[PDB]
Amino acid sequence: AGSRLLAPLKKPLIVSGVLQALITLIELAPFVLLVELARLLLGGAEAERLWTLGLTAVSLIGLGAVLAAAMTLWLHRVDARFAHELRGRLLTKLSRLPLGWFTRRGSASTKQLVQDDTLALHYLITHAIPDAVAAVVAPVAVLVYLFVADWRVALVLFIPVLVYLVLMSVMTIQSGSKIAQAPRWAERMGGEAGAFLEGQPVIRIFGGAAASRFRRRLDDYIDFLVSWQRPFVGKKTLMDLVTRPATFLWIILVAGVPLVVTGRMDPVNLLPFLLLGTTFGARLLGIGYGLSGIQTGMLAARRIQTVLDEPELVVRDRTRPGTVELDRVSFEYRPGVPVIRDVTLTLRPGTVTALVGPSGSGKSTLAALVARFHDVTQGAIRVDGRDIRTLTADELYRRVGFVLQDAQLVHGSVAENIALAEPDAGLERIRTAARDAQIHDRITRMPDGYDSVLGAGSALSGGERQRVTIARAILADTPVLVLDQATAFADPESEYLVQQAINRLTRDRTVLVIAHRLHTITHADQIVVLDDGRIVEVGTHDELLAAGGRYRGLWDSGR
Amino acid sequence: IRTLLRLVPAEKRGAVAGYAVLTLLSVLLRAVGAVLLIPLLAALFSDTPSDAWLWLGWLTAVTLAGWVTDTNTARLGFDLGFAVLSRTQHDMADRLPNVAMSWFTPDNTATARQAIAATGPELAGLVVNLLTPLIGAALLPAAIGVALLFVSVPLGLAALAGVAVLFGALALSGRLSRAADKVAGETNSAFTERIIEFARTQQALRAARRVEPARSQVGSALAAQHGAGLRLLTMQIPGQVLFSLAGRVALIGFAGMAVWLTVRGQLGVPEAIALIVVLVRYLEPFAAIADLAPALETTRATLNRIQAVLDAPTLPAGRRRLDRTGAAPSIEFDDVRFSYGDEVVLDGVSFTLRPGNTTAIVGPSGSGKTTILSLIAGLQQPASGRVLLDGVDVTTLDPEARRAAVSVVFQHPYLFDGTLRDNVLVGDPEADPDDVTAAMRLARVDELLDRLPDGDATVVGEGGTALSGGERQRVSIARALLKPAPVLLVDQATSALDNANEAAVVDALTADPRPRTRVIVAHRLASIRHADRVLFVEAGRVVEDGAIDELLAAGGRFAQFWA
Ligand SMILES: Nc1ncnc2c1ncn2[C@@H]1O[C@H](COP(=O)(O)OP(=O)(O)OP(=O)(O)O)[C@@H](O)[C@H]1O
Ligand SMILES: Nc1ncnc2c1ncn2[C@@H]1O[C@H](COP(=O)(O)OP(=O)(O)OP(=O)(O)O)[C@@H](O)[C@H]1O
Ligand SMILES: [Mg+2]
Ligand SMILES: [Mg+2]
Repeated sequence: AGSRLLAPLKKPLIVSGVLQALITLIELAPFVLLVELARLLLGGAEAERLWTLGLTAVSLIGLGAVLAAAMTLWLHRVDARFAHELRGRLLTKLSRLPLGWFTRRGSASTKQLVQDDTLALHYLITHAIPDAVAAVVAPVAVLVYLFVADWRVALVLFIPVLVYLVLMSVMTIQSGSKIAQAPRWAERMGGEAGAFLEGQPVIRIFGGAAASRFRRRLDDYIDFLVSWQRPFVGKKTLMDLVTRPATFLWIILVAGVPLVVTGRMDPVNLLPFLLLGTTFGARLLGIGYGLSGIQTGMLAARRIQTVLDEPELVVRDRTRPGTVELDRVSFEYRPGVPVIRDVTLTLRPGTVTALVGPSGSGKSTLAALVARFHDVTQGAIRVDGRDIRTLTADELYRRVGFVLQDAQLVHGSVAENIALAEPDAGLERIRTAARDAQIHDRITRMPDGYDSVLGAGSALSGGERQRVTIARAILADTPVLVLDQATAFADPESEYLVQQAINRLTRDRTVLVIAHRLHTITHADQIVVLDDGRIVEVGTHDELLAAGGRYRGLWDSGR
Repeated sequence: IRTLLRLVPAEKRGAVAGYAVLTLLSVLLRAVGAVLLIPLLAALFSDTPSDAWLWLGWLTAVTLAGWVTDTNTARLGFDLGFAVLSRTQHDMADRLPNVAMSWFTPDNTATARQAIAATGPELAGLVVNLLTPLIGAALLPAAIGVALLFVSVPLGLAALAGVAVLFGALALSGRLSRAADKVAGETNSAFTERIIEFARTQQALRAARRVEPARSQVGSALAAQHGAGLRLLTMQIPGQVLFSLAGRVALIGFAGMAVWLTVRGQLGVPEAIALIVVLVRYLEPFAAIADLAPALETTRATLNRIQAVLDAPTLPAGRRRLDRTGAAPSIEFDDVRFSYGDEVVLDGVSFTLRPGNTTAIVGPSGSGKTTILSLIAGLQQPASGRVLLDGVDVTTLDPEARRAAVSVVFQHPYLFDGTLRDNVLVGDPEADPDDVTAAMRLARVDELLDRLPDGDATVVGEGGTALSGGERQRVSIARALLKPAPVLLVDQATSALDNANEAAVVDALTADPRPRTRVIVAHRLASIRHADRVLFVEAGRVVEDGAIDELLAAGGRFAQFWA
C-alpha cells in the first residue's frame, strides 16, 4: 500500500540516496586530507608541499553540509509537489465515494486524511532515504577507516555505537504501538473539537465546560500523549548523549591518552579518531530520530492508499424525458438493516408527487437514492430512461435538482450559496431566484447586500437559510426537482408564497415533494404513503382519506 | 520568546528559571569541553605526555556534568511543554463556552479549531524539539568563542565575529521568510476549513456539482495552499544561502586567525590540530540553526493562535442565584433591545410571562423569536435592557446556576457523535434510568429503540446525520426534557415530526409533570394547542398578545397568520 502509493517517487528517492552517499563521502573528504597533512607535518615534511592541499581541505570543510542543504531544498520541492498531486487525487476520490463513507467517517477524519496523512509523508520523502544512506555509509566508512588505522580505539568506539543501536531498537519497539494508535487519537480529538465548536449552544445550555465530553477526551488524549512521549523523549535524549561528538571525543581520549602516555600508541595516530571519529555520531542520530517518522509516513501512506482503493460510484456502460422510475428499489445503509423494502414508484413530467409517512420511514433516503448518493442494493432507478448508474455526475445532477432537509450553506456570499450549481450565473438571475424564494427582501436588508458572507456564526434564521437553499435549487433550474421537507421552518405566509413560486416554476416539470404538514400536499397528483421503508398506499388526497389507512390517521392527528 | 513565556503557568515559572539556568550551564560545559582539547593535545603531543592526565580529568568532569545537565534540561523541557499544553488547552476548553457568540466568526472558529488541533505531540514537545536545540546551537559558538579567549584573545575574537555573522544571518533569514510563511499559514488554515466544509456539505456540493477539484472551493483552496507553500519554499532559499555564507565567513575567520597564530609561533601545531576539531564543533551549530530556524514561524503562529483564543472577550458573569428552590421563575423582558451587529433585531420588546404557565411565540420568519429564546437562555445578552428570571437579571446570575435554570430545544437540533443514549444523557448525565426512560417516552424516542437495530446504543453520526431529521429532533426533545430546569424553551421542535409524533410530542411537552415555565416557538397551529398565552413577534415587536381563542375571535394578526 505504501510502496504502491510512493511508486511515482522511485527515482527521486534513489537519486537522493546516491547523492547523499556522495555528499557524506564529501563530508568525510576534508578530514582524511587533513589527517594525512597533519601526519606529514608531524613527520617533518616541508610545508611547501602542504600549503595548497591544506587550504583546499580547510575550505572543503562544510561543503557537504551546503550540498545536503541544497539536496533538502530540492527534495522539499519534490515532496510539496507530490503532496499537492496526492491531495488532488484524494479530493477526486472523495468526490465519487458513497456518502455512507462520509457519514460513517466524519469530517474531522476527512480533514486528517487530506491534510495530516499527506503531511505525515514529509519525512518519508524528504529525509528518510538520505538519513538511512548517510547512517549506513558514514558510520561504516569511518569505522572501517578507524579500525584499519587502530583497532584498539575502534573497539571503544563500538561501545557507544552498540549502546545507541540497543537504545534505538528498544525505543522503536516501545513506541511502535503508540505511533499506530496516534492517528486514531488525532482524528478522535479533531472530531470532538469540531463538535465542541459546532455544538456550542448545546454545550452552553447543557453542562457547560465542565461536563462536556470534549474535556474528557482532551484529558484522555493528553494522558496518552504523556505516556507516549515521556519514554520516547527519554530514549531520544539518551541516544543524543550516547552519540554526541562530545561523548565520542571523550571515549576516544579515554582510550588513547593511556595508550599515548605508555609506549603503545604514537600520538600522531590519534589524529584519525580526533578528526573523523566525532563526525558520524549525528549521522546515526538522524536515523534514530527518523525511524518514528518512517513509521508515521508508512502508516499514513497505507491509510491514503486504502482510501484511494475503495469502491466508488462508478459509471456503468449499459446506457419519457423528465421521467424518474424506481423499479423494485431496495436499500440498506448497513448490512442487513433495510431502510427501503422493494419500492416501485414512477415520477412523470407535469405532475406533483407527495411522499408522506411517519418519521424515519425512509423518505429522505429515497430522495438520496434518486440523487445516487448511495447505490440501490436491489432494483434500479432510471431518469429519462437511462439508469442513473450509467449517467455521470454531470449528466445526472443536470437532470435532477434537490432541496435537502438539512439546509447546508457554504462559507461564502449569499450570491454564492445561491447559484452554487451555476456559479457563473448573472446577478440578475440570482436576484430573480431570491425573489422567487422570497429571500431577496431579506438580502436587501443585509449590510453589503448580496455579497454578505454566510460562514459559521454569521448565519441567518432557519427559515431564511431554508429559503436560500430553495433559491439555489430554483436557480439550478433542472427538469426534475426534489423537495426533501422544504418549507419546514417557513411560516404560513412564506410557505404559501414559496409554494406558489415552485408551482409556477414546475408546471411542466417532475416534482417529488416530501412533507409532514399534510395540508400542503392536498393538491398532489399522486400521494405516496411510505411506512417502514415500503409504500403502503398510493392515491389522491380524497381517495386516501376515504380509504381509512395510514394517511387518514396522519390527517386526523394533525388537526 | 515572550509569547511562549506568557502561556506558561504562573505556578511553573521556577521550572522555567531552572531550565534557563541549566541550558546556559549546558552550553558553557559543551564549549569548555570543546576547548579543553587544545591543552589536552598540547600536553599529549609534548615531550612529557603525562601532563595530559589533568586535562583528561577535567574533560571527564565537564562531560559528566554535561550529561547530567542535559538529562535535567530534557526533563524540564518535557515537563514545561506538557504543562503549557495542559494549561493552554484546558483554559481554552474552560473559556470557549463563556466566549460571546458573536466572537465565533468563521475566521475565529478556524483559529479556535487550529488552536485545539495543536494538542498533538508537535506542540507538547516544543521545548525539547525546538527551544532546547535552537538555544544550544545559537549560544554554543558564542560560548566557544568566550572559552577560546583563555587560549588566545584574537582567536576568541574571531570566533565571536563569526557568531555575530551567524546572528545577523539568523535575523535576515527570519525577516525574509516572514510574509511568505504567514501567507502559507493562512492558506493552510483556509484549506483545512474548506476540507471540513467539503466533508460536511457533501450532499449539497454533489447536487450542485461543486465537488470535483476543478470546480470545488476545496480544490481552489488546495491550489492556493500549494502556491503559498511553494512561495514559502522559494523564500526560504535565501535564508539557507545566507546561513551557508555565514558558515563560510565564520570558517574563514576562524581558520585564518588560527593559521596566522600558528605561523607567528603563538600557537603550536598540536594546538592547531585540536583547533581543527574545535572548528568542526564550532561550525556544526551553523547548520543546526539553519535547519531549526524555519520552524520558528510555524511555532510562533501556533502560540499566537492559542493566545488569541485565550484573549477572547467572555460574557458578563455575576454571582446572583435564584432564591426559590426549583420553582417556576417569572420570565420578563423590560425594554430589551438587541442587534446582531448593525441589524436591529429587537427594539423595545417588553412582556412578563407568568410562572409555571405555558407561553407561545409566533410570527413570520426573521421576526426575532429565536433571538428571544436565546436571550431567555443566556446564549445572547441584550445590548440594552434587562432579561429577568424571577426578578433577577440574567446578566448578574451565576453562569453555573444560569445554565441550570434553563433547558432549550433548538431550532436546528445538534447531536454529538456517539450513541443515541449519550445525547439524551447530556441533559442530566447522572439521572436515574427511570428518568431517562420517561424522557424518551415523552419525546417518543422510545419508538426509535424498537425500530432501530441497536436501540438507544445506536451510533449517531456527526451531528444527527446518521438519524433522520425527525429522529434527531426527538432525541433533542428528550435531551431537553431530561434536564430538571424550571424553564423550557421550545424552538421549532415539531418541524420534522409527522402528525402522529408531532401530536404526541406536543401533548408530552404539556403533560410533562415537572413544574416549568414553558415558552414555545412554532409554525404549526397544532403545536401550540395547550399554550396559555400567545406572543405575536413581528419585526422585533410583540404586536399582538393574549390567549389563542381570544385572538382568534378578535380577528387580529394571529388569525391572519393562521389563515
Ligand atoms: N448569527 C447571526 N448573525 C447575524 N444575524 C443573525 C444571526 N442569527 C440570526 N440573525 C438575524 O436575526 C434576525 C432574527 O433571527 P432569529 O433567529 O431570531 O429568527 P426567527 O424569528 O427565529 O426566524 P425563523 O422563524 O425563520 O426561525 C434575522 O434577520 C436573522 O437574519
Ligand atoms: N446516514 C445514515 N446512516 C445510517 N442510517 C441512516 C442514515 N440516514 C438515515 N438513516 C436511517 O434511515 C431510516 C430512515 O431515515 P430517513 O432520513 O430516510 O427518513 P425520513 O422519512 O426522511 O424521516 P424524517 O421524517 O425524520 O425526515 C432512519 O432509521 C434513520 O435512522
Ligand atoms: Mg428526512
Ligand atoms: Mg428561529
